[PDB]
Amino acid sequence: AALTRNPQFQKLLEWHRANSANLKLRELFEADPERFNNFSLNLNTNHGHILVDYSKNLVNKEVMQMLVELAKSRGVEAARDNMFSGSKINYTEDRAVLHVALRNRSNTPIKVDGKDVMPEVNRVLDKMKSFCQRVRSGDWKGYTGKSITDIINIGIGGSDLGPLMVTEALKPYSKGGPRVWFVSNIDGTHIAKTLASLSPETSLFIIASKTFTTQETITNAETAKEWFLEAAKDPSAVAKHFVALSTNTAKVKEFGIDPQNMLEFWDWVGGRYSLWSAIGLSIALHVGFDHFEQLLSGAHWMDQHFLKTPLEKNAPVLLALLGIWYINCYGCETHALLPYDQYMHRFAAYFQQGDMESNGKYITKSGARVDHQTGPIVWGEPGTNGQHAFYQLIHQGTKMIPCDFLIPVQTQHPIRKGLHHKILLANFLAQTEALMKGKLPEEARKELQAAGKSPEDLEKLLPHKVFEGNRPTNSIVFTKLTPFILGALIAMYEHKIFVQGIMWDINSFDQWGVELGKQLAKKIEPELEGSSAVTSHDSSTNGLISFIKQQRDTKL
Amino acid sequence: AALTRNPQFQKLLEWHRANSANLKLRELFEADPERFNNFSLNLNTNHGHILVDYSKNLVNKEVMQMLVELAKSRGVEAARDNMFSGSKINYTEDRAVLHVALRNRSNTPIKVDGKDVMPEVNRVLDKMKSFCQRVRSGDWKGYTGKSITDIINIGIGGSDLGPLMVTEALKPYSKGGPRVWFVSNIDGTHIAKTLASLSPETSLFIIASKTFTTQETITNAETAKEWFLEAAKDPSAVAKHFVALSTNTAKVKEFGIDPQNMLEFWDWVGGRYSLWSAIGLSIALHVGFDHFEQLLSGAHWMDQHFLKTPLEKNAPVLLALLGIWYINCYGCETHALLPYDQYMHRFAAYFQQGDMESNGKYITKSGARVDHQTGPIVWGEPGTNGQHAFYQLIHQGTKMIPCDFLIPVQTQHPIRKGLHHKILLANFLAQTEALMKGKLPEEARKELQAAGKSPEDLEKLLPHKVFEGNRPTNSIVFTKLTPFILGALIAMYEHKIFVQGIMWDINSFDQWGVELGKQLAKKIEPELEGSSAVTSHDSSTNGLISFIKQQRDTKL
Ligand SMILES: O=C[C@H](O)[C@H](O)COP(=O)(O)O
Ligand SMILES: O=C[C@H](O)[C@H](O)COP(=O)(O)O
Repeated sequence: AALTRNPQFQKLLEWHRANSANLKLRELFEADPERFNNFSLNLNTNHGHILVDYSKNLVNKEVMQMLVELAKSRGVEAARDNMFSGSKINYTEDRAVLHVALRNRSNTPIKVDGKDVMPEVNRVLDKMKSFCQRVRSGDWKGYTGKSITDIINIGIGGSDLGPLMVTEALKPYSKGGPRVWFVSNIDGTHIAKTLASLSPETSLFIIASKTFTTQETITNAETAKEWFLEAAKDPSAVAKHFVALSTNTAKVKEFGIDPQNMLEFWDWVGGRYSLWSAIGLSIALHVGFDHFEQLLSGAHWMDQHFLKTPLEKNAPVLLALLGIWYINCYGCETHALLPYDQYMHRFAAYFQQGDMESNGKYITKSGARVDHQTGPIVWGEPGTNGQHAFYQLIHQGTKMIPCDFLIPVQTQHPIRKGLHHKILLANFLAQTEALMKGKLPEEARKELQAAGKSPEDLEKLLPHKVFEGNRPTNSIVFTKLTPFILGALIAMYEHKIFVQGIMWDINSFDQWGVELGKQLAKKIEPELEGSSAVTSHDSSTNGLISFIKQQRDTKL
Repeated sequence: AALTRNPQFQKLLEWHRANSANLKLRELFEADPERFNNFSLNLNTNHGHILVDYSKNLVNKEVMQMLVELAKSRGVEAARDNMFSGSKINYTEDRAVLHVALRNRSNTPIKVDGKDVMPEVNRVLDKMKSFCQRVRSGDWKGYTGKSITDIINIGIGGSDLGPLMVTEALKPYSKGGPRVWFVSNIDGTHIAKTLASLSPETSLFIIASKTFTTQETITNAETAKEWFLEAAKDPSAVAKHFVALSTNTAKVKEFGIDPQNMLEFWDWVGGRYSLWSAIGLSIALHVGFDHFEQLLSGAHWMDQHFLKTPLEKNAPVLLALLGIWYINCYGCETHALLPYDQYMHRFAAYFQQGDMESNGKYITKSGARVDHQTGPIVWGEPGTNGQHAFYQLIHQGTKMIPCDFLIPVQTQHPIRKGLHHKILLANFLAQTEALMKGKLPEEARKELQAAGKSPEDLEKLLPHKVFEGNRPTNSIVFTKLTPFILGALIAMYEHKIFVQGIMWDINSFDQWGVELGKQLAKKIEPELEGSSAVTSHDSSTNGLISFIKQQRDTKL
């Protein structure tokens, strides 16, 4: 594998092995009054600042230098440039990787197969803008001549989680706009309980599918269409209530949606990077196209920062490099995303997909099997709730867990003269301080003495009260969570994932395990029909099928 | 540490060293046609069956024997009995651990300090039942004399996650119940967006807090009261709209709530084991007291299973042991919970707390630091969505991830003559089969041949399309997700967590690891007030505060 053969990597690993045990966050801060100043990036976007404070990490000057050298040696800059210029860097599928084109506000040419993609990107955006105005204004009427009150996105994975996470995060920008619903699971519960709350007269369905063949999405869409036509009784009416977002015109038409009711995107838009495209229509409908444009613009700002900034002060590069340090040198399996923001409640889940589906890989560009770790398990929940759920383990367990803490300085709801947000901010700050500093036995001993504990009780309790600390974090703080800033933040992590992928020499942009998934259920579906015993498979699969057949009729 | 000095553990470790490299799931099944039969438990509860299929695990007869022996030689049977008898096994806080008393439907006496706890458990349940009758009938009137339409639980962590997860899971059972809302984050967004949708005349607030001092909860509660008083004006009208669930009568009265409107619980009820107590009030209000009793009865059934069953066929014990095997022998940091059920969408998050806050520990009963792993990072999202996202990494990444796949045989919504559920089931079955089997080069090559790939294109793409498999799973299948069955499932994992805690020699029932964060936040809170620079901390904390002070009055 390319990474482990790399001399800069070997140097880094050897340094870690010899020196890492001597790195203590508490001592790093004591020894260097300028630590924050030298290990943070204050980015001015001209529409808010984003401070990336990486000073609470197990790094020093030489470590960062070695990490930056590794990024150079692994050709991060050239690979980045190739992505941006429309090179077919998704080599297993022979595709360009051009989510950056979707938000290319500068409109500079980006060519695929000799042709600039910008005119088609902008044409679709213009179409989205027109449609949103017609729907949000109440001009667009349902089959009984009523304005639309509910938008329902039907899609899964990349055709679901982006629009869901972003509409949740930008909820305060949705005043006046129609309600938005997300149906994704094949589990009939999802569509059933959604439809139960809706009228066919005032619901507009958005069928979101790159391929337009995904089993969950097409089945859900057919169920919705059946429900709709049971009420409307007019195939002509489907045009008023169904829109497709896809690359597959033939399958859209096959389903029963006319191409004029289709907004297209392209093969170089990966699902987990698709919210910027036509797939973002439910966002634009919910918050307005203006705010959707601001979202695109923030991503564009961050794209430019990524493209033009020297590696040593490049925000997504530094986040990627810190990740490499913890993954390939320390061996940390996971990375936690902990936004101190209720609107961001699905942010961690979004990048759980974006990161893991991208970098959960084991074959390189050369076809080699990796002999090192690739992508981490990404997880998290919003603060402060996590403090009362799993922070016990972060503080006092046996796992090293790099954490990104994120918060906006300004809240969307400054209730009680800002009291709630002051408390929220205090916790955000305290938790990373606590993770860094810990509490020494002698410090814990003094507290227990002042608590009036007898010598016997104190000695039994003491070790349980000790916090070993030295637990590293990033703190990412931004002026306010506006559409623009959110766009910038999502793009930042997209580029983090890119840099890690290039360094590991893997393809961040295919998903053969997801493709495998879509082939699997067809072989079992037919066996579930009828009362016949299944002996076809391994005994577990067989035994589970037998249990299912036995139990499906019993009346509880 | 007790575990590492245990000779049965050393034997297990050495077996793993010698034999685990050649342990292959495919081969285990091919060699043993009785595998499913001898590595699964079909539990008949008399109210549905629960099948715990652990056959797709990297274990054989000898491994399971060694694991059972380890449980025995670590004192699991005696420790369990001590829990059930009211022994003060929460040794750092000197408390009993008696969530099993809460759901003790048999009413067998359980003594703490010589007194049976059951009379008081039952008195509170009777009062809970009375509250439910009054609210659900419409007999409970708000300050203008109108029936309650909305219930709002205010609480965090143990006082939030349980009621939230269970009301979500049992949503079909909520016909005729009030709408239920959960406010938990201190983030003002949470209460603000909730209160915007409510009328003070028809809203009942439930302040859920064991201590009745938690900052987030008491602050949210006071904000709710302030909002109410703006409308109702009369401080005596508060008494019709506020109910408390707590152990602290004194603090409840101080807040202004009459004991008439209080439901009590006890110190031996851990927050993360509290949904079975008064804390479950919002569940019982939403789905009715009879369904809440069924939930308790299901847990009770599982309690009896755990108490009476020989270890080698004891469901929570076997789940615990498989976890010990993967954590302490294979070194797997994480454990994924993957319910193929939309109603169970908060199940993984619930046990993220239940597991991680219990077993994220590093000090043993002796006071020694563990020199082995304890609790795993728990995570997951419902199927089938995960198949389109992080399953990419489960299938093709560099991490070993034990997964529990869960599904009901019967769906709550058998739409399209069961079509959706058939597809869901087929995916559930096919994914664990594929995780075990993978896809061989000879299988992948035929697909590339059929696609018309050139010998050279085929050769380059081939390794990307091969799946190594050998990824172990549990399949947990149950007749239907009824209140009873849900109760049994939750209790099962509660007892799994208990067993692992005993084996690690840790206290599953305290949570000292949250203290430091709370201490440091109280110091920072007042520092945020005013324009003056803060220098009392490390430079990162100081610098973040400076950025917050600079950015909070920036107008975007
Ligand atoms: O990579 C995940 C995909 O986004 C998901 O399978 C949906 O695919 P689709 O957009 O083609 O329906
Ligand atoms: O373990 C977490 C606790 O349940 C949480 O902090 C809430 O505590 P409380 O019920 O005392 O408010």
